[PDB]
Amino acid sequence: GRYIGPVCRLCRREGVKLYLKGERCYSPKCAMERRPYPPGQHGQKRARRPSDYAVRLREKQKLRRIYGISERQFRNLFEEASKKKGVTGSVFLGLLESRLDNVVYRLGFAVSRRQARQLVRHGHITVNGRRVDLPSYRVRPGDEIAVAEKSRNLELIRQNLEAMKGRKVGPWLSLDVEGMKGKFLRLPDREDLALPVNEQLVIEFYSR
Amino acid sequence: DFEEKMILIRRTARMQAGGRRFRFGALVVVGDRQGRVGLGFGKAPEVPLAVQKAGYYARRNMVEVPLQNGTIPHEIEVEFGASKIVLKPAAPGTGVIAGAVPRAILELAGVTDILTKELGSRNPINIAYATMEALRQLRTKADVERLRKGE
Amino acid sequence: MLTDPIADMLTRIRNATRVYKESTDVPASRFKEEILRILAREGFIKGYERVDVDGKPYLRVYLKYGPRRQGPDPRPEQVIHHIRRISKPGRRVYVGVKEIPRVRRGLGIAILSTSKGVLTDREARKLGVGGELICEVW
Amino acid sequence: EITVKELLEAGVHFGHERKRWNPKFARYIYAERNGIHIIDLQKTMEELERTFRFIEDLAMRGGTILFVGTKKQAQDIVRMEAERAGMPYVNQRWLGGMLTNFKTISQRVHRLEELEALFASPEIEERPKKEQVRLKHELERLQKYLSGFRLLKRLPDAIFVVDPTKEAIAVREARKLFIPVIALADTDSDPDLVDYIIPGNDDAIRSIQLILSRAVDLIIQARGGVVEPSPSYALVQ
RNA sequence: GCCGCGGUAAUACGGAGGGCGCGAGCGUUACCCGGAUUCACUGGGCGUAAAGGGCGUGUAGGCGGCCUGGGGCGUCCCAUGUGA
RNA sequence: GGAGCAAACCGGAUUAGAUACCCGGGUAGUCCACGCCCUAAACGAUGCGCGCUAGGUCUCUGGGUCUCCUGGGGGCCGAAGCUA
RNA sequence: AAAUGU
Ligand SMILES: [Mg+2]
Ligand SMILES: [Mg+2]
Ligand SMILES: [Mg+2]
Ligand SMILES: [Mg+2]
Ligand SMILES: [Mg+2]
Ligand SMILES: [Mg+2]
Ligand SMILES: [Mg+2]
Ligand SMILES: [Mg+2]
Ligand SMILES: [Mg+2]
Ligand SMILES: [Mg+2]
Ligand SMILES: [Mg+2]
Ligand SMILES: [Mg+2]
Ligand SMILES: [Mg+2]
Ligand SMILES: [Mg+2]
Ligand SMILES: [Mg+2]
Ligand SMILES: [Mg+2]
Ligand SMILES: [Mg+2]
Ligand SMILES: [Mg+2]
Ligand SMILES: [Mg+2]
Ligand SMILES: [Mg+2]
Ligand SMILES: [Mg+2]
Ligand SMILES: [Mg+2]
Ligand SMILES: [Mg+2]
Ligand SMILES: [Mg+2]
Ligand SMILES: [Mg+2]
Ligand SMILES: [Mg+2]
Ligand SMILES: [Mg+2]
Ligand SMILES: [Mg+2]
Ligand SMILES: [Mg+2]
Ligand SMILES: [Mg+2]
Ligand SMILES: [Mg+2]
Ligand SMILES: [Mg+2]
Ligand SMILES: [Mg+2]
Ligand SMILES: [Mg+2]
Ligand SMILES: [Mg+2]
Ligand SMILES: [Mg+2]
Ligand SMILES: [Mg+2]
Ligand SMILES: [Zn+2]
Repeated sequence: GRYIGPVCRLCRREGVKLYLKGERCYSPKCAMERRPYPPGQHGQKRARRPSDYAVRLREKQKLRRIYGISERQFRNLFEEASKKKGVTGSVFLGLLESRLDNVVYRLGFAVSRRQARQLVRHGHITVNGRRVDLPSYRVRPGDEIAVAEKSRNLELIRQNLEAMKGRKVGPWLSLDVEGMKGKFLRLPDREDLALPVNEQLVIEFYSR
Repeated sequence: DFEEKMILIRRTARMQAGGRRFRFGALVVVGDRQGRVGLGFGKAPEVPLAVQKAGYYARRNMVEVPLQNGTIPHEIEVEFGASKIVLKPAAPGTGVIAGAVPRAILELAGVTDILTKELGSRNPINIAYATMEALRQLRTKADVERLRKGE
Repeated sequence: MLTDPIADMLTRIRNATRVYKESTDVPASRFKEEILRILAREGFIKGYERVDVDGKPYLRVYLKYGPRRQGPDPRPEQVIHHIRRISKPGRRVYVGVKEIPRVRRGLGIAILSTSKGVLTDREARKLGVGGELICEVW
Repeated sequence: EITVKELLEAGVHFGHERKRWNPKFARYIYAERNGIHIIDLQKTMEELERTFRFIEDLAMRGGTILFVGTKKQAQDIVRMEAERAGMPYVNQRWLGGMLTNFKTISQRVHRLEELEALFASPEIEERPKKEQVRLKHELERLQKYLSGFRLLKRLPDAIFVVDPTKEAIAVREARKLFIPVIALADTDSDPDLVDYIIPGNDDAIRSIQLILSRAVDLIIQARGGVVEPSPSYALVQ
């Protein structure tokens, strides 16, 4: 199944923090803070100039490693995107973001997408009143994601739900913090998040 | 200001009585990503001086690159020696579909959406020198009527 | 003999242009005519004049160019950057009104013989015809 | 006035060459008599008319013109002129790079000036008899190839040629640098590579001295004072 | 897989540590298309790189100059059926 | 038919050897008629015909109001252009 | 007269 194990090695290697843990990857020490250099014996050594391929490679993984999914599931979406209308590329992020488990991270019901997933998988999450246990669900506008009844309580939700009081959730997002529910509003334009990534290259990569 | 970029370094070697002496060659692109690109070729006893004088030589053969939002006004194909480059426009959200030599130019002239092929001798040097000559022969619907007139 | 006269015309021009001359004389036809015409109507040429030479009719075709550029080789840009026969006696090219060129993205112009005559890509599309593609020019 | 009419064109300034010619020299040709090609002067002046219409505007805004001519037919004529116009010139023999590598050759006139700083300076005697002549020998050559080039401290904005055939080197150097090219040319060379032309005998002092002497007068007449007729018809003829 | 690595200091063998890449999959072999514009209609060549017939005459065949008619075969348009 | 020449053949030299090179000999063949064979660096290593695109010089051969012009050949250098 | 060199 998914990637499991050493994560903080990945806020690094890619050479850029990508907030993959809970509070740690947000706390003074995200595998990069202390050691902002690539993993393994050859860490504190001077890099040689990457290949153009290498450059494109690292950029893709980064993005995937951010959303944290199989190369299987990942590329389908690219080709799907690659097939569609006009920009037929940048739209990609929209398809990535429509993932249930992705959304739940943004909706602050959890902090790691990894934590998000275990919820959806354990089916602590519902959509439009439906017990939905599938982290791949491409959600759409006006769909509603809320905690189920057997789990409205649960220590893990409350604090995770609470700490959200502070920030303006995504333009495409909305949250009844007390009501434990959110609405997918719209398709996040490229504007709506300057990811640390240059998606232009992922395209360039996948056209091998 | 400008945006340098080498796409080629190489080590030639003449020969002398006892041993072979060397020289290094460097091909640098220099752009603005706004429609201005240049290209010169550096040859010097050691590496960086060439690279340096490449970028010197580069900022000469500059070129109006009359974009039409991240693309070219029309399709062009040019032949340099026995090397051949095909330039084809593209609707936005396409990509810069090119080898490593020409994409290391079209980007620095702007161009976010273009289709390309190399044909004949894929030698980078003579390929580079070609592509420039393609841009230099780009003409705009504006550029044309200036000619298809009277007096 | 001349297997193809139309090609010979185009080729005569292309030869003349590359040395930047005033005029270019070429044997006459009512079909070579309404083929030129466009080249004035689209302003690829100044124009022509039906004349006679040594008792025999020709069509002095007057060449446009551009600005005396500067730098080494001050020779001006051409008006006619490119021109080549398409349909030939060795292989005749016919097209439906759909299957019709977008020469140099609108900047270029095809020339075709049709059920209404020497149209262009633009025209033949709008009249809704298509026919024997003679040549492409830009 | 400012100008000259075809009655003055009676020296040689009609043509003198033929068959040793470039056919580019069409239009500015009249007919072939005595085998020699002859060129109409209606156009010669018409060109001068056009040509001078670019010289004055250039001169009267205080530009600079470099003078080139290595023909023994036109050596000294230009020297006087460009001195009589206080302008730089190349009488002697032309050097590659001079414009395209201007910056580099320019450091050689400094040495000339740097040398001249040792004529009566307090170190001449204080440098041995041996070297004393060597530098003086190094001097006398330096001045020869840099006299009319010692003037100017930056590339001009036009250059005047007595025969663009020969100084095509210079013409190429100039042309590569968007530098306006003007020339007295006969059937020898050829137009196109010229921006402003004096189609006439580019040999036989008459045409040269005629058009060259008068050319200078045009400059002053846009700088201040066309003083007495400069030397000419001395041993000249 | 090709270019090639091993001759007492091997990032190329063998193990180890570490790293890259996929993940209930990862490799390999065989085969088809791509890249190959390397059968080239789109879209190539034949002086010295492989390629002009040793040279004529000529059958079928391919191709054909300038003008005006008739025919409308090709070609072009429209409509319609068919194209499961 | 056969003078001269000359594969093969013999001899003299050279050489380690010399079935070669150089030398003295020498038969087919070389020449004629008739009939076969059909190869080649059979080369401009460039197929044929027509049209178009600067000139300079040397020459062979026609015609011209014989400078010069023009026609058809045989070479050189060369505009533009082509070419690795 | 005058050969050869994992
Ligand atoms: Mg698309
Ligand atoms: Mg080629
Ligand atoms: Mg190849
Ligand atoms: Mg290669
Ligand atoms: Mg050991
Ligand atoms: Mg060892
Ligand atoms: Mg070793
Ligand atoms: Mg290996
Ligand atoms: Mg190993
Ligand atoms: Mg290990
Ligand atoms: Mg390992
Ligand atoms: Mg073909
Ligand atoms: Mg080929
Ligand atoms: Mg051929
Ligand atoms: Mg061979
Ligand atoms: Mg061969
Ligand atoms: Mg042959
Ligand atoms: Mg044959
Ligand atoms: Mg045969
Ligand atoms: Mg026949
Ligand atoms: Mg027929
Ligand atoms: Mg016919
Ligand atoms: Mg149908
Ligand atoms: Mg004998
Ligand atoms: Mg013997
Ligand atoms: Mg013996
Ligand atoms: Mg023995
Ligand atoms: Mg013998
Ligand atoms: Mg052969
Ligand atoms: Mg031939
Ligand atoms: Mg044949
Ligand atoms: Mg004859
Ligand atoms: Mg005669
Ligand atoms: Mg001839
Ligand atoms: Mg030649
Ligand atoms: Mg030339
Ligand atoms: Mg042996
Ligand atoms: Zn971390």
